[PDB]
Amino acid sequence: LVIPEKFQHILRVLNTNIDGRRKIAFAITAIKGVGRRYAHVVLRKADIDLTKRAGELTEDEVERVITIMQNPRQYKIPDWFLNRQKDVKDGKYSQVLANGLDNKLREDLERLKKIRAHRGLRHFWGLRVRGQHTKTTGRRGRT
Amino acid sequence: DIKLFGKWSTDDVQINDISLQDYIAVKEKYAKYLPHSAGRYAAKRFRKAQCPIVERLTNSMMMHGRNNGKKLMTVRIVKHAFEIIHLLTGENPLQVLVNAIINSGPREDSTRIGRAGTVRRQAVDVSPLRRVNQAIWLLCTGAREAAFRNIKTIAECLADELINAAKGSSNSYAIKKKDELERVAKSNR
Amino acid sequence: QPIKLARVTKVLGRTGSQGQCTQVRVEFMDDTSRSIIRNVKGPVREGDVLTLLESEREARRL
Amino acid sequence: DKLNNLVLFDKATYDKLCKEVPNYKLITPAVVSERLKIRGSLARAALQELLSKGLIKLVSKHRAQVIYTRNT
Amino acid sequence: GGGHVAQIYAIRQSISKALVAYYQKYVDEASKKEIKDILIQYDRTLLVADPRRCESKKFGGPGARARYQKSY
RNA sequence: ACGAGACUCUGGCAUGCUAACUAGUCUUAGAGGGACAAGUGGCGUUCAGCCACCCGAGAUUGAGCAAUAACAGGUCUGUGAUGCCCUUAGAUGUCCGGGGCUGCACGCGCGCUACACUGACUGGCUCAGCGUGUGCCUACCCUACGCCGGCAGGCGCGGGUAACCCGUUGUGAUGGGGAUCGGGGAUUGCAAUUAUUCCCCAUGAACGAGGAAUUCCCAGUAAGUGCGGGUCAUAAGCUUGCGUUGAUUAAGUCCCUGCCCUUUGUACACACCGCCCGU
Repeated sequence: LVIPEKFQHILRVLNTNIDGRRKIAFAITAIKGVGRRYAHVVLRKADIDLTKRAGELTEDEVERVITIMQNPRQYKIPDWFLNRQKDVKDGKYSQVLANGLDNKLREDLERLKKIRAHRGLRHFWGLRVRGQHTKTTGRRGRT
Repeated sequence: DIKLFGKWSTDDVQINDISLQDYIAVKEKYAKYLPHSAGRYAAKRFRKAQCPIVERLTNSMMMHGRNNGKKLMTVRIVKHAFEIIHLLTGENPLQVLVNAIINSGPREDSTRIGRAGTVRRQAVDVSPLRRVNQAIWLLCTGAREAAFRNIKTIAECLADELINAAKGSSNSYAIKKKDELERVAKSNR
Repeated sequence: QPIKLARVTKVLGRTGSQGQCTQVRVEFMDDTSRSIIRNVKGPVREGDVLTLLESEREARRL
Repeated sequence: DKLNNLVLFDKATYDKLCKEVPNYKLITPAVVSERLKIRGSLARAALQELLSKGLIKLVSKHRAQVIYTRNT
Repeated sequence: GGGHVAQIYAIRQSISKALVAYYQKYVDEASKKEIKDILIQYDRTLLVADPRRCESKKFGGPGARARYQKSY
């Protein structure tokens, strides 16, 4: 139970710029497509256990999960583990990266804004698209 | 073979006096090998007082709306680290056990006056049971605040619980707050 | 400040603008047995025992 | 506001902190975690390695407080 | 039975009652008095079950005692 | 003589009883028993009674019903229950039909909601519902395997007039509880968006007890939860019930609001939201 790895005070995965304060391997919120049941399924399929020491965990596991996410369609694995599915402009699940870019694409509002629809301006004002009631409850969204 | 628990025994712990058993009373059916005797302590007054001291300390910590009364928590806590410290000590915890709390205890509290006025409180006492248990409740709050937003957690303060439990000297914190209020109220005697 | 063990003889009742203090009467056991009165907070059962840690605390009545 | 503690495994520094725990009166992972201010899981791994050396025996398992003891 | 307080402590009531009946029937009654006195003098809850049960939801309120908030 | 009590229903109890091929006398429901302040202490013209304690399943144990006179309280929009003053043909009959009210600078009133090894998954040991369910109407009832992406389920497939079927229904913003919002096959309801319809990517929201004024509550209280009926298309966010988890505080007082078994004052009696005086 002794590892020859050294403690690293500089570690970089996906070219983000965030503070390293708490532990790792489930504070991966900065990493957008790895974690929870999909990562657990991949890890259990990789046949690795929890025998070693916690806290000092490197990024080989997350890199392997990302790499297996690169080409998931070949193995016929159930493809309901990706963010934007059945989207316009591509019938296949294409890869993207970088911070400050996923958030924009989480709301593809360009086409609905173009068609002069009420749902575009429902989304735009930050108000309720499905119609959450907001007159006595539901005042959050701007605080 | 009438030994209490599996490691103590009642044939030798004597005070040769039959009036100082207000805190430890193991001579009849009320003795428990494990405090999980179930039951209610709010059906009628003086029945919360007729709780054994041990069970009151272990239960009374139930507060907030999420751990409210779930006796599994109390029994698991009192079993855990107790099973460990009994074998890992070898010696007697009796000294600290007794000598922090069960005479840390205050000796008076305060009550309202006249028909108006919330600027001072007249000093009264109680028969030591109610005062000691109010101190115990504030010590439960103190153990929370030593766990709640802090480092030392719940189900690892068995030394402190044994301290809160046993018999007769003074080292506490919430009880010295109670003693400061003691003096403040006693400034009217 | 002697710890004196006294027996409760009669419990009066509650006092306060809403009721916050309880009156009892206690007789000493080995101090030339006589009866005094004192106020007290919290449960104090029928004919229980009080500890007069001080022999001078008197509660005003009404 | 987590503290910075030397966790580096070195030729020299490593074999100075693995021989300081048994020099205290009350030695348990919870006590060391409240006093020496290092994760209790490190103490858990330490006593597990002590078990691996064959000088103690396991009794029960728990994610917070483990039970390894001796009877000799 | 589901519920620890239910099936547990039912096991102890069961062992005590079966043992008491067996001793009463098969050997004598004085020995039965001695052993049953010992067992039910260890604790009382053996022969008594809790009579508390959920009471009916009452009138014009979410629960048996709570009431819908009254507006002035 | 009413009212109160008694009384009915309701839960609580048998090393007892009347018996079931769906449980093996545990479940169901009995002509019945059991508590009565009964036993013992302490307070009580030692009365009515109060407190305590063994014993006991249970020792001020849920609700229902509930006195004349009442009030111009509500109901003629529940009623070929009701006396006729009295409009309009835009009959306040019909016909999957047609704007709203699903606005957000809020004018108000019920409502939707828990702070960390307690909150939440490893799915690694037998769980409860109280109850509902298909033709005088009537055409609408509750539901178990396969096409399989990951299950209700687009079509067949049987059971149930029901105890038989549904159904034994590491020191605090991190991993921890979700701020709008998008994909998978959608339960088949013309329209749902101008209220019917699943969880997964962790995209980050004052992320740890709250203006004046505050409503409800004393033990299986409150509160957290889900579940079943009424409404009905399995339409609930409402209501009426039901269980599961479950208890910190008080066994008090008349201070606020209000009530009652008294005396007292009155110039009030439409009764103090009165009466009434003054250029």
